[PDB]
Amino acid sequence: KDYYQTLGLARGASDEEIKRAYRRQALRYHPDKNKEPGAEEKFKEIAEAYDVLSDPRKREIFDRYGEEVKEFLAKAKEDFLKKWESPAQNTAHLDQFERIKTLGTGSFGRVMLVKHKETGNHYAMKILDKQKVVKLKQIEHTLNEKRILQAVNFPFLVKLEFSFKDNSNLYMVMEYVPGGEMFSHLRRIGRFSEPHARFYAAQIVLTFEYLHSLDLIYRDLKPENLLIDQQGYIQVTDFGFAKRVKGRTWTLCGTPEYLAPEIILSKGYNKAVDWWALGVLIYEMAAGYPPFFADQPIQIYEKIVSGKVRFPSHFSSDLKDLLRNLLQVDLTKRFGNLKNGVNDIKNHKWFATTDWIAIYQRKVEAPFIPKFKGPGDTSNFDDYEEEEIRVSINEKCGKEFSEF
Amino acid sequence: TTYADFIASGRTGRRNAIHD
Ligand SMILES: Cn1cncc1C1=CN(c2ncnc3[nH]c(=O)[nH]c23)CCS1
Repeated sequence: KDYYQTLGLARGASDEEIKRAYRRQALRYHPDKNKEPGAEEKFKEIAEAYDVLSDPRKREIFDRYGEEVKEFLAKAKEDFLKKWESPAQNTAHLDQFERIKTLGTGSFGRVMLVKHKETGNHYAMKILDKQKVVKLKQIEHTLNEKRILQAVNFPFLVKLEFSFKDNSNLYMVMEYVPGGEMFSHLRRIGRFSEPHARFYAAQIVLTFEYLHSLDLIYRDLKPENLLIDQQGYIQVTDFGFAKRVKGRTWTLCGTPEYLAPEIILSKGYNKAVDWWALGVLIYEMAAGYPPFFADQPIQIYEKIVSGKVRFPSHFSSDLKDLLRNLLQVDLTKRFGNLKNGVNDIKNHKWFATTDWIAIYQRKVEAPFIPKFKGPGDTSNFDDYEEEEIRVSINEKCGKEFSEF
Repeated sequence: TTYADFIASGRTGRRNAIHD
């Protein structure tokens, strides 16, 4: 329980601001003014907060939690910018891999389960047809994805191992995650219980804390892009829409169900759209369906900016209160986008049971560990029509991907 | 429920993105 949040204060508060916030809060919950249930405990909690924050010795080591996060991120930025300025190129060759099964299809190409012929290790190969990517006008999107993936490092991101290109295709070889997409397990289970949803949500929250500190917007949160690893922890895949953005950006991209209002509207937007999408993800995960569905995307768009959300009656009230603050059409009022940023979400009642450090360390017991039947089993993935892999004799689109 | 109206629809499958 954050003491600064208890006294309603800025981490930087003066000692007089602490002594005045303490008198202001204790009045509101003093039993002389408040017999209602829980005022006894909130009065006790306001007492503890003033006792810690006004002793400079207790305040210094309580402040170490935020100082630790600050240092971790400062170092994570230094390591990212190193790889950002010198990205890895041409770190393998197609003939080094045995092609096994298609793991999914797209307008760009496909994803193939493959095996390294020397180490026998298994990998997910994203194959991208150069001509298509030109045809789909997704050239920058494909250079971004490779560039960002090779530079990030965080427990809940997929890991890019090698990348390279031939005369016809782009290749991105990432570590294989056998549990498959969250989408599959969610459609089949129906919905997760709130503690089950909170488990995944907390991982997404920490991952966005990391990405936003690098100035990265993710822009494609949805259950399809969340892989489940053997210990039941999330791996975020698909960075085709991710962009390094210091200020505003303007593109209409992503999945209709998950789009913040200001992406749909012509005005510009910032990384707050990722927190709106987190709201949509928690909703879908706990309800079994998204908060905004309809058959035409413009109908989805109308419901999105409409400002109205219906919650299932099994939604706990803390959960609805978190959701009301994330699915907030007014971005000057949306959680994650305020003075205290991500800590407004981490300090929220719905997360009170969350051990953020244990989650990051992956020490929390997972509520679901997918059916492990071998280091190269594909049961947790759907079945797609195979197709053979063609490579021209003449190099296609040399200039447009010379960077890759 | 809305969950019944959901499986009564077709947006139950994997959602494709829009790149515009
Ligand atoms: C990385 N990985 C490790 N184990 C399994 C995987 C796979 C990831 N998927 C995708 N990843 C990245 N971009 C994509 N565009 C798509 O249309 N599907 C994409 C498909 C499911 S399997």
